[PDB]
Amino acid sequence: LEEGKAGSGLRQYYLSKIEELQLIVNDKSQNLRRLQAQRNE
Amino acid sequence: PPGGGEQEPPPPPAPQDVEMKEEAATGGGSTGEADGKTAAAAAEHSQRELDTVTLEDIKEHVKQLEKAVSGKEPRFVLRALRMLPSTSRRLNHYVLYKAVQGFFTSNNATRDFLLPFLEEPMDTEADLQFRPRTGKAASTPLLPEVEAYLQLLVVIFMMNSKRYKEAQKISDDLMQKISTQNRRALDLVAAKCYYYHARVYEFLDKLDVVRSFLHARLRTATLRHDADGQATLLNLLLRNYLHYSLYDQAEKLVSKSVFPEQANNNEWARYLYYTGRIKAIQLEYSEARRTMTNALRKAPQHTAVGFKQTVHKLLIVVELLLGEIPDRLQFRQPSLKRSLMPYFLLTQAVRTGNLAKFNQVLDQFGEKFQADGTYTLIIRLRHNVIKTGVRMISLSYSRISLADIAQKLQLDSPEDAEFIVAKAIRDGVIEASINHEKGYVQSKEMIDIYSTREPQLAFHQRISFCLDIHNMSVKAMRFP
Amino acid sequence: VSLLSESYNPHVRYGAAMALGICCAGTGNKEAINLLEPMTNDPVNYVRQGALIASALIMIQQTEITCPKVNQFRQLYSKVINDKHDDVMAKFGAILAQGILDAGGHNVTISLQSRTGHTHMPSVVGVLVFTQFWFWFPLSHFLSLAYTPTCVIGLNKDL
Amino acid sequence: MSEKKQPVDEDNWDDDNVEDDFSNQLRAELEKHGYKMETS
Repeated sequence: LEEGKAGSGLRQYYLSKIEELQLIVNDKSQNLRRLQAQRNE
Repeated sequence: PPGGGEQEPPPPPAPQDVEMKEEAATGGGSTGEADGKTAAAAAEHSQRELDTVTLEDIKEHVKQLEKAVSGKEPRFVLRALRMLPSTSRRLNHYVLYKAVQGFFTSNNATRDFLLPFLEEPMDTEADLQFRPRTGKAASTPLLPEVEAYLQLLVVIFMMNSKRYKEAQKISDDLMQKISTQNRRALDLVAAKCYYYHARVYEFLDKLDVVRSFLHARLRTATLRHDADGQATLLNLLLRNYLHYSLYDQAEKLVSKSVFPEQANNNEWARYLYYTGRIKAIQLEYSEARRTMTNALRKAPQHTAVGFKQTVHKLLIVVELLLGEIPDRLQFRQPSLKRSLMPYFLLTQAVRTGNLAKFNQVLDQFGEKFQADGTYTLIIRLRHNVIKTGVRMISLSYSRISLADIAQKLQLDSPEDAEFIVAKAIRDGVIEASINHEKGYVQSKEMIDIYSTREPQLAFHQRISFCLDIHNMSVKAMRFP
Repeated sequence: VSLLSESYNPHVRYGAAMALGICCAGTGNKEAINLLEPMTNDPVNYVRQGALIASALIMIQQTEITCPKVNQFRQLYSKVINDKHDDVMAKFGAILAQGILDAGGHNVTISLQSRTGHTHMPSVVGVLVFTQFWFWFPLSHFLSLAYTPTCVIGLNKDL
Repeated sequence: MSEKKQPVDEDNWDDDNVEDDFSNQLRAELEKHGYKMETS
């Protein structure tokens, strides 16, 4: 399609790059939620 | 004949045990790791893959020859076959060949027989899911095969292996592209393979066009998908570009980025070595001394072997040009000592204030410096030897005569006695005030400013580094 | 809200059970039920009550074959109300929850989202006033507007 | 590791710096220290 099947590769790359960035931010949120579990303990 | 005849059977089954289950458990484990998790990557069997490649690269590689286990090259590249439920029967066929080799003699087919063999993953039609498993099953015989170095007619099969790998690379670029995860396991392989590209090309011809291909790959990683790949591609670039003039110096500034995150561990530090020599060509040592020192402290634990010693060979060069150098035998290694003996006499005569002592070492030991290409320092180091001598004589004498100082440093004439000091004052080497009548040179010792400025500048590095230790400890502490 | 349900004060734990109660009532989500299991075990009195009503909204029109905790909860509702040692406060919402599951003779449920895409205001208004039933006891009757009929009507035309 | 680049190719040290200074300068020295006496 060239619009398209390969232009949606960049388009959906935004999904994978947002999920990779968000996997870093979610690792930073997980390791920080251990804080709240501990401080609530 | 009876003794050797009975010693032939035992060896071949030792690999046929381990090497059979090695990439079956590692490749077959990464097969289920590639279907899901796939986080990150990880794919911890990729790190295990580094360990396995390095495992065969000591013992037993692939072959040889040996007329026994040379049939493993067609074995693992056959029978995908084809879809996963059909692969069970093929996994059993791999074991049927064990009874074939146990009953009759083992068949050896290599060299010209490898052309249809490498095309059998394309003949099976197909794997069809994992390009990296086919790239690993095709490369794993090919990668230690370079250790043959026969150079006749099987190097064009290495070119055919780069062509078959480029077919697998077209399949690497076209397929997936959305949460690829095959690329991140393949970037380790595109790394190693491209280093084997340059390895094979060093024995025949440097690669001008393969750098066009390499730079296509390089720039095409950003921004679409780059994980660990481009950090290696930049080092591929730098590796032969440092050996081949020119301009490659300022090429790094337009490439960076950085490129973060630094990977893989020590693999980034060696990059700092390459650019350390580069940035040394600009004569800036303060930027060069840190990049050199970081290379050594960032690289554990060896062995092997001599490149970790060579990076230290060039480590102390920039410090020798600085004028402040520690004694280098604290890093002395029994395998390294024997290699830098001439070099060690060099630094020995460099720290001294005798100029003739320094000019003798270049004459006798220059033949070794030709091979290292290290003559770039030998022209600019003289400035540092004269500056060292004048520094000594400055602090060690209250009042010195300019005519009488020339005999000790073999300065040879009265006129340059004024010149060394002129630029010494211009660069802030000595605070002494000089009177030209006869003339004479007097010097004075000033202090008390001293610990005002110098320790606070160090503290700025000390404390920032200590809080960085605190941040790096908190980061790894919060994971549980 | 999983982490807010673990808060040190039972007031935020109560609001946190209520969030999962009212939002997930139109769904059969099991994760919400899983987070509402330990809530009735808290030694605080009223937070257990909150878990009763919330768990009553997740099980509307859903029988045991939907989630395995239906009977598990239904024995708990009667158990807490027939024990004299328990607080009268906690056993109020027990029989009240039995009323939620049985509302309309099991024939009706609450729906804040019609299939058309628009929210039903008598439902929402009724339940939101029903949030605090202590402060005014007649405010518990506004929940009757939240009950919506679920039926298949095959009326062809006219009468 | 052995991956990547490397397959391609008190203590006594602090005082051993000064000893290196003694190696290339004034020998040790006994004989010269005893020879300088009768010169003048």
